[PDB]
Amino acid sequence: HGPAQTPTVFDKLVEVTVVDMNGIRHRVRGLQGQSLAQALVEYGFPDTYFFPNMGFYTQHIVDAHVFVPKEFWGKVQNVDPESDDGLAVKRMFRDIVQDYQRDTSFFASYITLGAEHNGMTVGIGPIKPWILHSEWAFAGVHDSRNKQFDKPTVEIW
Amino acid sequence: EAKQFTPDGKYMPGIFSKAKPLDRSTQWVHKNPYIEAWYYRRDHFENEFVWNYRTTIEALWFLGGFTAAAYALSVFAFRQADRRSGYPKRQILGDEPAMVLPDERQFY
Amino acid sequence: AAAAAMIELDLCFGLLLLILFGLLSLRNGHVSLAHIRFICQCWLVMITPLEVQDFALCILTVVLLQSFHSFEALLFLLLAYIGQLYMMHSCNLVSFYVCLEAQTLCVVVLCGLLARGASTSFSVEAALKFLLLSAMVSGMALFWFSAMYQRTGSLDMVGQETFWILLVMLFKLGVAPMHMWSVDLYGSIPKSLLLYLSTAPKLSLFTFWASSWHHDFSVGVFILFSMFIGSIGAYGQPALRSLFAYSTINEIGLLLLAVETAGFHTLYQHLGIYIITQLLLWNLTDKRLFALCAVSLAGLPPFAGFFGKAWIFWHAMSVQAFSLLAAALFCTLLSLVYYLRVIRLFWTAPVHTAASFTGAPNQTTLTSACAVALAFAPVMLVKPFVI
Amino acid sequence: MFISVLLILFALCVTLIPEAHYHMVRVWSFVATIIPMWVVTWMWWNFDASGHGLQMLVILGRSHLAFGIDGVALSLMLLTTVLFPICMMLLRTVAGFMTFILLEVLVLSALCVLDLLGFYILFEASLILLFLLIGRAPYGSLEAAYKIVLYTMAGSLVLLPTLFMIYSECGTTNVLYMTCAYNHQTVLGWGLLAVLAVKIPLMPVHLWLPEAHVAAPTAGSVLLAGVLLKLGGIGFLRFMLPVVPEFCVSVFPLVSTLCLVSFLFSTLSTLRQIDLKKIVAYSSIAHMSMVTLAIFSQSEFSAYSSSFLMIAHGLISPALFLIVGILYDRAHTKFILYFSGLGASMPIGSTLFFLFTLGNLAFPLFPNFIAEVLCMVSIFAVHELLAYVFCVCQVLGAAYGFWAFNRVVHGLPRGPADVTRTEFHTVLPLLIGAVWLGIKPMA
Amino acid sequence: VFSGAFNTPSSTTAREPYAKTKSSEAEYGVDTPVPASALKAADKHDALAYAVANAPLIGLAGLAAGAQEAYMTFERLPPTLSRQHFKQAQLLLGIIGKKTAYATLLGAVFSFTDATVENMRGKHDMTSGMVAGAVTGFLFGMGRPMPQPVAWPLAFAGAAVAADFIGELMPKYMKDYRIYGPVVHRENWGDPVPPRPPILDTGAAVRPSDPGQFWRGY
Amino acid sequence: YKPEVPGNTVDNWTELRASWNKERASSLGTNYYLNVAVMGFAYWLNEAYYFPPRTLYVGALVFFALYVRKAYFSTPYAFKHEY
Ligand SMILES: CCCCCCCCCCCCCCCCCC(=O)O[C@@H](COC(=O)CCCCCCCCCCCCCCC)COP(=O)(O)OCC[N+](C)(C)C
Repeated sequence: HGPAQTPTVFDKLVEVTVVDMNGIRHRVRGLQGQSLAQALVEYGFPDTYFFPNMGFYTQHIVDAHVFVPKEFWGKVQNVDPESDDGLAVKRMFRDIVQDYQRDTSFFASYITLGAEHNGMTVGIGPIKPWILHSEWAFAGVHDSRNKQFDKPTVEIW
Repeated sequence: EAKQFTPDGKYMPGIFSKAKPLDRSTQWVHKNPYIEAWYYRRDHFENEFVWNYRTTIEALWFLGGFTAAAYALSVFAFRQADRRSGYPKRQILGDEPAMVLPDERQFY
Repeated sequence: AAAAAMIELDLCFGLLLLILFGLLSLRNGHVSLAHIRFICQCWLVMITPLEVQDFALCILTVVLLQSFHSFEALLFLLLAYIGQLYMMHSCNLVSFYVCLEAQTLCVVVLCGLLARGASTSFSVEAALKFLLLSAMVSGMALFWFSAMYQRTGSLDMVGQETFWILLVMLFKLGVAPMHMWSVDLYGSIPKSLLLYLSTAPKLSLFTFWASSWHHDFSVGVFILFSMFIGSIGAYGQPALRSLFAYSTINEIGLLLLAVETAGFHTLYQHLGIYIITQLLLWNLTDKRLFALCAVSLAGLPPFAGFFGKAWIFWHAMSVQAFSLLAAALFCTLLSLVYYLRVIRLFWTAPVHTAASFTGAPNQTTLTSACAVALAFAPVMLVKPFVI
Repeated sequence: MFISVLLILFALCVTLIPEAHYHMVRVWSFVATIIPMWVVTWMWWNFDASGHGLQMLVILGRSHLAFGIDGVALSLMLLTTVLFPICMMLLRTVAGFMTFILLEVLVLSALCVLDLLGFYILFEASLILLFLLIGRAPYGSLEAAYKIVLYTMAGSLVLLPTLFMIYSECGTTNVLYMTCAYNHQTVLGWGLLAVLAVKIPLMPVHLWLPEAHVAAPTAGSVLLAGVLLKLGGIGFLRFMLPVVPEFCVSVFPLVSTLCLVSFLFSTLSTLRQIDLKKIVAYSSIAHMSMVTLAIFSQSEFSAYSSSFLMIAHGLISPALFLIVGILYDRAHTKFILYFSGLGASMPIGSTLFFLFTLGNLAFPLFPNFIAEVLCMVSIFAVHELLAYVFCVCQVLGAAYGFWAFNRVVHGLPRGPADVTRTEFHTVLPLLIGAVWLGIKPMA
Repeated sequence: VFSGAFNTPSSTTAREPYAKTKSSEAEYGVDTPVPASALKAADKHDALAYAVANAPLIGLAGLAAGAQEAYMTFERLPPTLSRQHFKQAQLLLGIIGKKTAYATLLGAVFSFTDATVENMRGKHDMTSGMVAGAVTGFLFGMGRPMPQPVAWPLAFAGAAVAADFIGELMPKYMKDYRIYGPVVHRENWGDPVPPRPPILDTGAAVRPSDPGQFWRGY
Repeated sequence: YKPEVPGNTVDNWTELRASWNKERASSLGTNYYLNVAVMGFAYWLNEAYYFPPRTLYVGALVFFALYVRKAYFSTPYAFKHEY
């Protein structure tokens, strides 16, 4: 231990360029170890962009459909397609995305921001109408100014 | 060189103190990664079961073989006990109607 | 002489006065209608006869009306109660058809009316599917009633055509494999109508079955379908609404096992315990009591759900219905896993309960705390009580 | 009965104490388990040994739940009331205190019930408590909790219709009239075998124990090993042998081969274990197999010898779990490869470990020696070879016991320091009980 | 009652068999008649006629599974394939017909092997069901990787064994079971004799195996 | 220690995406066809309750062995342009 640098937030900052569904580019800052869906929520994106992670014991996690370029395909975390997490991802692809799926389609909670994501450009993918319960649904149209960040709780019930 | 007690007793936590306090985790082991991996693998060894040749053969001759040996020995001991007690042939499970439960009012 | 029909005239006069009072109250711009709800509850008490089942339905509907707020919803629930009450007294297929159709129309309209937010179109979609599926079952009932009426020349419910009427009754209880309308309803429609749908019509229809129904057939394959499909579906569906829909299919399979072996006393005991648990389930604000519903719907011993399952098992073993009983025991072993998932979700978690801001502070703690005392009912359940 | 209501209501008052008074919460929860130990000792004082088999009876009308005392229930109740304050000394939260208080109520009422439906209601009402105790979030294992709960539920669900079958057959589930009526013994015998062969770990329905008894905390392991396995033995001795004796004769070759293969295969598995808690956990299966065969022999004084082995196991194996729990609490591992030379660094703990190792291997001056001798007298009187199988395999138990002791106690000194006053007093009542019951057990 | 010396019920037995217990003032059963198709389907003396009587019911299960799979395949068809009605009909009818024929084959093999071993051994016991299950499961398990040519005979034999134990042996063992009236072989206890067995309106899957268990009807 | 996820992330994620690039049908067709099947053909099982138990048990096992699961169901016919 010596005269080495004091830790700053700028050492742990990750910048991601996000293109929303209107084509507008956005600058999104996050921290290392934070997932991508959390940084998207804290940036101030509307609540129609997000949906529950459809696994058991993880519906309190919000998730988004993102398009990831081929260079950053290998930095998405690995999911066993035979495990229960794999069936959760399969349920999300079956029910939420459907025929908006591309070869670049991932889910934003499965991306953990590190230094390798610095400068990565992603885009928000479209989703189909869905319902979890009466207090959390999506009718299909992204016409709402309510941010996801302003919701005090994520309710599974 | 920490000081966790006042001169009249009175334990102090030393939350903001510079010196490292001696506590419950003072003698916790430094984990060897390969030992932790080997114990994890032995903890989940049911994922390594496979119906190959050796598994099938050893499960037949030792597990089923000694189970059949113990069943044969148990039946042998039961029959010999009934013969050395003056009883007739007695009804075990699946053995046609016969005598079960000797009467105390009877001399055998 | 019409002197034996004053309760019917009282029903009609009360409806005529209640509509006019609701009109006068709305001309003043009243944004709350607790006075209308009290008059509705008084009308419910005043039209109900002095039988056990009739008053069980009456007290249940009085408790249910505290979760509904508009005038039209209260009117639809009263006119659904008329069908629910008079189906228990129906001794023909004429009145049976009219009571069932009144209930179906009221449920469809309430599903359309009460939806709000982003879940409005999902509720309307599920109401449309329920209406279309209900129309063809109503057509089957009418067609086979016409067949029976032509064959016998009378209104007796005897002969081979009663098998299709029995299938109509099994549709109305959400019995698998005709179960998916209820599964669709559970995923979108709000919690108050889900509370209404799981309690009152099952009581009404089972009382009609106890009172005036005989068939020469069996329901065993539908018992097997309901128990296995409900248990496996609730094991496999991560959404909680679908979990409770499939667990409801499992419970109606157990009630059908109680019907099939005769012995309606175990049926009535299990149905009452289930209805009280439903009244607790859909009015919960503290999530720790969600674990009490879990241990009392899994049949765990000291709580009242154990007793409700265990007299069904006892009477099934008494008349030696061995295969259906073995299937019921296997599905009971499976049900414990997802009720433990419920306990993992809502008991082993930090407690957060938001306070009220616009008044009405935790407005149904009385009913939920009263229904949690199903841990004290087992002292009366062990005795020869329900017979 | 009035006393039992008062003890329950005093025990349940732990929840109403405000949590900021830490000393009061500790003292209240410890005294709430001390008092039933005094009451059960008084019940032993009140017992007439030349009187009736069932004494101090009470029946609660038409609600089932009838109670009475015999020798087996009284000895097991004394052991449970000893074991529960030691569990209270190993917990730190009000949730733990309340779970163990509810468990003590259920165990004590289940040990002396005389109604089969009452036994069913009282025993497996502890299932959800065991699930929460084993699958606790940061340091438990949900897989183990699922296994123990699902195996117990499977056995209980097999029993429940047969219980109701005899209830419809004669009109009651009271054991005094169930033993005097004519019943279809094959069906009820299979139901009772199904519950009690899961409670007692008998192969093949034994796989829940190695996961659950290791994933549990030290207090949970003390309770599960020393108490809850013996509910299967008291189930055999109180309900199954008196009510279905024809079945109990006809199933003897099958129960006999299950006991023999459980003993041999579980002893063979214990030798390859590399976890100290898993070593202690497997060794209990062979002892319970000897208990079950001694119960089923019915030959000389079979209830006496089998109850005495249940008490000797319930004294010796919780102490081994306590020593492993000390090592885990102050070294954060249960792995044999991390421990060596514990004689030089924990001389008192190693001495206690050696004495309880010798006790677990049924050496003399321990109650296990008297227990195994009398159990083999009961087994020998049916046939000599059924005793010979247990006699010749004594090298296999001593192999794992001395190998585990020699690997962790001798060698290069590394590991934690010696025991504290609190750890010594958790161990100490079991040692005094062992010395008494192994030297002068009777008068 | 409870001593450490011995277990008295283990040696306190009857010295003679008992007489039949009178349970009601009327000792004749009341029940609905069995249809003649099931009466004929119980007969095992003609192995071919037994298989012909039993196999269509086991083929009904394959018909149900095939109809399910056919509808689930039809729903996923794109419009360029779904509008070709002859091809659609032959695909869906192929799926249904293959399932129905495979189920009927497995059922006929099981029933014929069961009645053949029945007539060959000269007696009715559980061996014929186990052999028929082993044959049928080996037919199902052929051509598959290897846990399966052993696992499927075991599953079909286990289904046969469960069928014998639950549906045949346990009702036979409990023919003298009574839930009402005097306790059987304990008539001295004094429980009163009703005028009749209890009338229960049970379903067709719950029928009295003895005339004295209950009266079934309405 | 934590176990490694088996496989490659790109290959696993392509396996997760497979057969779901299609609009899901509404459930009204499945529900209507189920109700039609029960209301038209469930009377065929009326005499089956009296059949021997070996036949009923083997038929139940046969229905379980030939059952196709509705969840995660996919056909190759969904993505081909000719039969
Ligand atoms: C089935 C018989 C019961 C035997 C079970 C084995 C008991 C284990 C220890 C053996 C001690 C023998 C004691 C003999 C004299 C004591 C009184 C007595 O007679 O025993 C009682 C019961 O005895 C007991 O309850 C003994 C209690 C033993 C439990 C000891 C373990 C708990 C102590 C833990 C350590 C505490 C240390 C604390 C100090 C710091 C009744 O048994 P029987 O004589 O068979 O009954 C007669 C039958 N009939 C009425 C029908 C004529």
